Amino acid sequence: PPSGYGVLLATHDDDTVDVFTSGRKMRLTCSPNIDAASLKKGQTVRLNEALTVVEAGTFEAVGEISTLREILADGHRALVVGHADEERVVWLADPLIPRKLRPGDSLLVDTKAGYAFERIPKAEVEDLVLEEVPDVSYADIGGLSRQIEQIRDAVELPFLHKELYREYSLRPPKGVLLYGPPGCGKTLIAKAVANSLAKKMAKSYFLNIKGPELLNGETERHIRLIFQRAREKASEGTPVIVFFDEMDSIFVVPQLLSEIDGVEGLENVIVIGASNREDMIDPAILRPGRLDVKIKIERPDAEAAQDIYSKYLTEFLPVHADDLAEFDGDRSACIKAMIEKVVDRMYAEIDDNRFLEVTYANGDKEVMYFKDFNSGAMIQNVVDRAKKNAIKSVLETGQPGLRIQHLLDSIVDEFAENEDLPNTTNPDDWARISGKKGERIVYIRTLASRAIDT
Amino acid sequence: PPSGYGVLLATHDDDTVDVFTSGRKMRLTCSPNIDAASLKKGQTVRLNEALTVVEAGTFEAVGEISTLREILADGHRALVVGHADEERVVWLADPLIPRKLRPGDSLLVDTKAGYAFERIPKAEVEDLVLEEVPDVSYADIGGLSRQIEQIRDAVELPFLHKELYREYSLRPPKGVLLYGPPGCGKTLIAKAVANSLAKKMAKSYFLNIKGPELLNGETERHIRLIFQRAREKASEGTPVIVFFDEMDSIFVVPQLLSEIDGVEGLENVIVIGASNREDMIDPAILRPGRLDVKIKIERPDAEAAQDIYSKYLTEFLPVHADDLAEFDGDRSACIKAMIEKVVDRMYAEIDDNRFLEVTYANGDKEVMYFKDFNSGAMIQNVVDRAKKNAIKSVLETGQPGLRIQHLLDSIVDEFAENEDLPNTTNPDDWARISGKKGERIVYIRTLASRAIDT
Amino acid sequence: PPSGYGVLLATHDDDTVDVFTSGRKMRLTCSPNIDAASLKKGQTVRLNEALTVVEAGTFEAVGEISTLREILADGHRALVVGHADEERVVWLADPLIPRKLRPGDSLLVDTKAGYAFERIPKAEVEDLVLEEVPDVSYADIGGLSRQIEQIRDAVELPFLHKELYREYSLRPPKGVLLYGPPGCGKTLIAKAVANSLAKKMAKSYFLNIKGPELLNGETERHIRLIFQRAREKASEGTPVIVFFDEMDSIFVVPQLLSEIDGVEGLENVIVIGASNREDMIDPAILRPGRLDVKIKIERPDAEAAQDIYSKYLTEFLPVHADDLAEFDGDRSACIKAMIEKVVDRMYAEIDDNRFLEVTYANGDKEVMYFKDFNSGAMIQNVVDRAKKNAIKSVLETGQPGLRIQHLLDSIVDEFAENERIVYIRTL
Amino acid sequence: PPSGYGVLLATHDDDTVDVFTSGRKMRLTCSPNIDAASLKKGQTVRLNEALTVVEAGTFEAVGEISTLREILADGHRALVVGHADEERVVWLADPLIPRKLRPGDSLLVDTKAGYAFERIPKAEVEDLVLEEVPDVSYADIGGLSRQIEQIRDAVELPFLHKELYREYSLRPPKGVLLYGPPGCGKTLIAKAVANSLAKKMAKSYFLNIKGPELLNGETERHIRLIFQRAREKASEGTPVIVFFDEMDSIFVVPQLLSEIDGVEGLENVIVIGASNREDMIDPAILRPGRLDVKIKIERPDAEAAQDIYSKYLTEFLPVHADDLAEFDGDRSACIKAMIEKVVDRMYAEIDDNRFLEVTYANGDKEVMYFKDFNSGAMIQNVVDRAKKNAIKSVLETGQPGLRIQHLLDSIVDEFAEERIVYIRTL
Amino acid sequence: PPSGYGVLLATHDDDTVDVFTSGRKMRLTCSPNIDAASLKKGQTVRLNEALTVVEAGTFEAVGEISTLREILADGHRALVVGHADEERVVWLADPLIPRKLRPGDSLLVDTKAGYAFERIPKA
Amino acid sequence: PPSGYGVLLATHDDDTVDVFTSGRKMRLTCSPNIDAASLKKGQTVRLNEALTVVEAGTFEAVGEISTLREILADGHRALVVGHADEERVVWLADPLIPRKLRPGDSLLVDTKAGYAFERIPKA
Ligand SMILES: Nc1ncnc2c1ncn2[C@@H]1O[C@H](COP(=O)(O)OP(=O)(O)O)[C@@H](O)[C@H]1O
Ligand SMILES: [Mg+2]
Ligand SMILES: [Mg+2]
Ligand SMILES: [Mg+2]
Repeated sequence: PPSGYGVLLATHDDDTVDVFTSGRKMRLTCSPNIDAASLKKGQTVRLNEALTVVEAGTFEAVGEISTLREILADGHRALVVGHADEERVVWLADPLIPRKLRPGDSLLVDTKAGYAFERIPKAEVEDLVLEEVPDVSYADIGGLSRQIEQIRDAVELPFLHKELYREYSLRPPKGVLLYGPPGCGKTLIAKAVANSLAKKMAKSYFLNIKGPELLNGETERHIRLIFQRAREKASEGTPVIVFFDEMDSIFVVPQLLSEIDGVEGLENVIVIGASNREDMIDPAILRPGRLDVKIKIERPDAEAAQDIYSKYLTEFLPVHADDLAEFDGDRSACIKAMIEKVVDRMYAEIDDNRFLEVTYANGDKEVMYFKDFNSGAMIQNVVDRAKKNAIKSVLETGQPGLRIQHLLDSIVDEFAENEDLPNTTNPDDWARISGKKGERIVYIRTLASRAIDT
Repeated sequence: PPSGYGVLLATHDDDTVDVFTSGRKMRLTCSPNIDAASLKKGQTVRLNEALTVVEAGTFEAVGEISTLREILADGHRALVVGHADEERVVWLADPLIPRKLRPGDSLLVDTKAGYAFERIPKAEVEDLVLEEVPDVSYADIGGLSRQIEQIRDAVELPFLHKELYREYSLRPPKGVLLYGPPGCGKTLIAKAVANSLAKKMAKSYFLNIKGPELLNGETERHIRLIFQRAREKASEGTPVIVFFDEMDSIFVVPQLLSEIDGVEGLENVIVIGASNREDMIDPAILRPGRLDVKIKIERPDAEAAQDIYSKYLTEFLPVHADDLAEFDGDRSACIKAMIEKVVDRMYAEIDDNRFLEVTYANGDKEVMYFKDFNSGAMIQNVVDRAKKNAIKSVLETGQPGLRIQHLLDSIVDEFAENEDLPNTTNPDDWARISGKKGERIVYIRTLASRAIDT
Repeated sequence: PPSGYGVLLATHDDDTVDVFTSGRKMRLTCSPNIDAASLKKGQTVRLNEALTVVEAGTFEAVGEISTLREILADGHRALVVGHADEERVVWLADPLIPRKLRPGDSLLVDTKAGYAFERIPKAEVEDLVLEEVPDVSYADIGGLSRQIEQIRDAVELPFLHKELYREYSLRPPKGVLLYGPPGCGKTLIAKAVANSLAKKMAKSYFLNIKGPELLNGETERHIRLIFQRAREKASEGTPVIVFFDEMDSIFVVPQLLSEIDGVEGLENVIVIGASNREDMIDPAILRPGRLDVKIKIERPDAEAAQDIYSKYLTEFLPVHADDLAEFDGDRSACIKAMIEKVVDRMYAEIDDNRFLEVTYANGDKEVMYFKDFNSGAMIQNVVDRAKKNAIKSVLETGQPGLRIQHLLDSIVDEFAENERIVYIRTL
Repeated sequence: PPSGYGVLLATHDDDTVDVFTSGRKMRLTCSPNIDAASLKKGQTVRLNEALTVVEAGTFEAVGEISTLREILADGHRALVVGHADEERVVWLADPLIPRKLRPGDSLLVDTKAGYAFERIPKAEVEDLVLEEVPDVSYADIGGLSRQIEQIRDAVELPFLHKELYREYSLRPPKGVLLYGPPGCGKTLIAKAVANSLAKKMAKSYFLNIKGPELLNGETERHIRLIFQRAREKASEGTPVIVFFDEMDSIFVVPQLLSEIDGVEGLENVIVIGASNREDMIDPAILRPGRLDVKIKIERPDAEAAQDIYSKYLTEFLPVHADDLAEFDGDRSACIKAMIEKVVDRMYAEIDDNRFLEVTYANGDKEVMYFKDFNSGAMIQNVVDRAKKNAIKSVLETGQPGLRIQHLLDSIVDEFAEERIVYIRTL
Repeated sequence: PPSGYGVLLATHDDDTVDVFTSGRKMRLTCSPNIDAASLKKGQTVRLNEALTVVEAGTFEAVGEISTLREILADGHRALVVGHADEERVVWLADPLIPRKLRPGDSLLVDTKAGYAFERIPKA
Repeated sequence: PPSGYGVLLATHDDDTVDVFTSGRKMRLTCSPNIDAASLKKGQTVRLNEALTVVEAGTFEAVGEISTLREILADGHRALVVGHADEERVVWLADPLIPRKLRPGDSLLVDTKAGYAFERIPKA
């Protein structure tokens, strides 16, 4: 009735079994009751006090853990390492020779028995593969009609009209790379095309990635995971977009290059780029075939000014009754007039708006203005400061609403705030302003005035 | 009788029990007096010299203890990390399978048997970095009304008018960052505004953190516990304020952005920074949604120096009757004239007050007075030193009161000991001086004379 | 009967041998059935209840594994280092004493037995060199009539007619240099010739090397891997073709020169290199055996433009319903006539088509036109932008069929995206 | 008759107890003569080949030591932590359940049977905290008047005039740090200021400490004990001085910072630091609030060196008969003349006075003299060696006194005993 | 007559002795020749298959080396530390309980029986 | 024929040899043919079921290599440091007790038997 246990290590044609038990690898004459085939390399076996097996059973469920490094060329042996970087070679259990082995996983081993019994799974859930539901639509974007229609043609049409591309044998673009001065709104349309796709379903899926998010193991882990998740979410027949913001994190590139060249195995996914620096990106990405379509986003002009302001300056916000009486209580007409006035003033070439003095290679001097270095984020800050001044005035004085003078003060103030604040210069802006004359620059200063690093 | 002791692993239909005993596994037969199902999995049991179970008792209460990492799929196995990162998989205990299992706990185990027995409770002391009564008030800072109003706009206004922002659809900024040369008042403005808003409850918190102690239970876990405490205290509905003094500890920056974006949903939490250096801060922090307003604290000018002197030389200190007779019983005007005299000598552009000579790369030179290298801490260090000189004058003469000559000597002294101290300097000083002159600096000379590195 | 196992130490002439078992070393006799000399030093053996060796077996295949630090001068012992900085002197197995012993190997060791068993080597398996199949032959190559047959003579002919070259005793040009403006089919002709050789074994090793791939130790080990792989690939005698891309980044030079000189002596190796910037090409790479044929690829003329446009404008694409009546259902005639019209539009020397004005030292403002600055990539941009405009048109009107006016508008839209010369200014 | 040994585990009502023996746990019935109540959980017991408890015994006095981490709610188990952080849960011996068990204590435990056996007192002589009455006055210190006045202002003026500082709202400093070249009277200035403040009481303490003593039981315990003793000795209101000579050895630092920040509330405490390397000190210590006042003591100049030589040579100097005639035998002026001539000689820019050479990184070579490498300790050494060599000479000749060349010989031997690219001594 | 070895731990006046051998400490009878005073505390002793101490010799001279931490108040047991930071309380040899014992010394120890032998000199 | 192995530590005038075997230390009688004076110390020797020394074998050639720290003045004791900073005193070898050894050399020792065997040359 009492009985010990052992683990099989080898078998012979003579129906004799090698068993590890009592810390010793003995050879045993198996009982004729059981067969010679159901015995498994790594199978626990009962033993009698006469030291003879009477049963072949299950596999060990508890023991030392290790990480698999290599499967030996023979195929029956695995080279693994332990807790304190102790490394050993073991054999494999029959279940190991319910998923197949992937070198780099974890195994359950008994070092004294020298046998691995089970691939033990360790899983960590990553939030990067989690999709994102975009929030802002094209009604929140202004002064980008040409570029928004370009992105419409280059992104939403292939998903909506795959069959038209098929019958015309036109390969849809695979990589779109936006570029523009910082604060123009690249991210806005980049994450609003996903809303456009979601609304254009007569199930869109977006997955955002940030450079600082993937600038920290190392970063190359998540690229394969996100690409595979996109491949899975695309093979089901649904549109999907992977978005890479701030390509400046890239120049590692070659793995991404290989993956994007393999992306041609898929036909309903586009990687969308975005950057403030065209130069700093690795040009191999920009080579046609991987990232083909380029779209420039421009600093808003005078026309785009009132258009983008109207987006922030809705009729919802309170306005002082004097302004309403100025146009007989017509909110639309009065707000249109005031936004026209403020965009004219901010785009006017008054002495306050004087920003930059250029020192060309031939010494040509021009007094530039903030109206030439404007951006969307500047408009956001301006309207925010206008609202803050208006609410302070309402609190202190009592009358509610908004007035033009608030914006007039905010616009003249905010230039000083952003003067010391960074992103006030860009090499592309210098190149664009110098293209008219064709002369380099070595001296830059503002016009309150501060120097610039050139 | 001489009886052994083992631990049960699992039962069997044949009324046979697997038991770990003598350091190895065996299979035995229980007594007919006991029921096999009555045995509990992973329970101690006694034996007889005939190797037969007679009865079983409670679970072993001592032995090894490991750290719970995860619970396996079927629930009868757990994966636990050892003392020296010695990971092993073990079975569970029947009482362990109300007070359920939670990953991250500890388990009483025996390595050889591989059977957990208990989950001991452990306690951790709270970090005690909590609210402090804000001692400094607005009336204790001089010559910063611009920054006073800026911080009040950014922090004080929102909670007083929570619904007013929703009236104008203004998203309140959360990250308010301070900076400026050392010894200017940044550490005090945060406490002052906390005191103001607390007094504005006619029921508010504050969480000071300094740079050193977060270089010293793990730093990431420390920040995590600070942030969860802040969020759960803000959940009460009252406004709360967080304050990372000396963000030069932050550049493991990554996690911090994650918690800031998490608390972005919260409506009553603020992140407030402080630093003498803007460069060493991680630029990823300086983006909208994260730290928004880059309020700059500047070395006080002549008027602000007069104010901050007036914040110390109050009319409630012993004033010498000699100068008092010059003003006929009015201590206020006497100490006022004291203040103008001392500030005039302090900011005087005389040869004594020459501090630095700035030699630029072009070769030009610029003599610098202490007025441009002043600070807010030096005013403390000179007023208190003058008071100490008054004490020693009283000791050596017996005449009480304070005289102008004390501060007159104190100014030249404070310049004397700090002649070897570049603590008044900051990279922004060189940058702004080069911008003002238009030439990059190459050499530094003070007027003893020293050449601090360029 | 039940029995254990032991590990041999060293034999003795008295029908006995030292053997380690049960955690200690004994001296045991062996059965007369076996010969002690036949037993290998370190061969695992079986025992008995009487504690006597019965027969041999196989060497233990599992245990600890250690980095062989060095081999002792005795020729049968060696010092190895364990995982925990432990250093042990151990014996050596008979198979270990023909892949010789070198420092840094990984050896199988049992600490109790103190015996090395087997040198498990690391498997440095990499795919920095791979075989890739061609995509399209010259059948889709447009406007390169005279640029393909000489390539066929250069590389395709020598393998098929080796006897003629043996009679001539003439070495085929192992390298042909390709250069010109970007987007002129430099890779396309290489792919075409690779496909043609892949259709002429009625068995083709093609290797592609990229400049970024070279930029991936330093470049020496990489390029050595590619060149040696080419060596064993050409060893079999199967025709081998190698390609190199945009060598402007290259020319280190001497190591590449030595490698290509070494591979020059090989018989059936052919390598073709192409690069855009001919001017910055080092003449040293042009030495005999290397690339000696320099073929200039230039911007297409009217007929080459016709051919290349017809290559992408196959009759399998829809044609405007209204314009079908003009050609009476002849879709091919409509397509070719419209291609003629569009090619004339690009090649029209009108104010619209002006590209660049350059003032030389002689005061001439030579007006450049897109007909002088056309390329295959530019043509592809033309055709696919026109096709996208046609898709938008049919979407907004519901009438299928590619219309010429869409191509005409594409022509104007597409051109806003891309004596010694002294002044340059685009028009 | 031979008998083994085991460890008791628990007790049972049926004349049976569990025993750990030979590495395994068993259940055994004790001999009837012994009583179960007598046996204590964890008491070593005597076994036999019959496997029966025959009589009780002592408790184990060997094994491993593990630091207690927590005491469980069961009142019989304490989660202990091993040598290399191998925590275990063990029973507690009855003598451990008078003195009480506390977190952080050291216990004697056996990993084999998991039973704690006793606590271990980890103590020391604790004589480092023994305050020393100062024995050096300001008169023994010379050439440091600039430092004398300011250290006087820093230290005793707040103590003697706490109220006077009070009506001026001036918060007195807490930390005073001293720094300079080695052997510059730092310990002397500390002892002297202690003596001065001791005289100005009409029960102070000078807890003089040395650095390398702290590296030796654990440093944290010493730095805590000294400061609790300072707190209890300052609770009376008498002035207390806490002095850490050679502070450079430290940089634990965070414990010291937290402790001084906590204890600054007490108004009659002053900390004094001395070191040879300002840079090697952790910056947080020098932050205002902790170390308010900083003082530099530099190498003496010619006047200060003359003062020091006057300190070591009073009017009681035995002089040679040769020197008696020239100065009319007036020692009060003869010693002054000798000091003047020696300070003129040693400070002279002789090639024999070269000590170090400096090669600036901009191609400039400059040589340093003896004067920039003169310290009070070096003056002490040269004066003492001149005196002993004068004694040797007058014993080997017969005519007693002191001669000028003796110290000139003493000068050379003791002295013999932009960026910079290369340095050399000469 | 084969014979093993053991190490003394404590003595008893009942003609019996406490000796650690074969990885276990046990009480054994004593041969008539030896005496409690004759046997030396913490000394190697010859054993027998009959499990009885017969001959006590000189102290064994090789083993581990542990740097002494401190000497506990009782004076019979001292705290020493090991190479891997382990610390153990061990009994002292009679020569260690003349050249005095001070903290900071290296002692020859046999941690199996927790007995220190002598203060090894260092160069 | 089935015979064991042991290592010879010390000799006795009583014509009995100290030997370590089976994870312990015992002293045993030798075969009458061999003589203790002829029996040089240190050589591993063959045993029997009767636990009697039968023949004097050769030296050890496989063990643990460790850098010597110091040779003690008495000459038969050597302090040596192992892999994990462990420091222990061991005996010496017949060749070691004529080639010249230096501190810091690599000596082949076996920890339990505490006997050094030979200095392995370095590269
Ligand atoms: N004869 C041709 N027929 C079709 N397409 C061509 C032809 N010549 C050039 N092209 C186009 O120009 C591009 C040439 O690419 P490649 O051969 O790699 O040279 P490059 O690197 O200079 O662009 C291809 O994308 C192809 O579409
Ligand atoms: Mg953006
Ligand atoms: Mg501050
Ligand atoms: Mg090409």
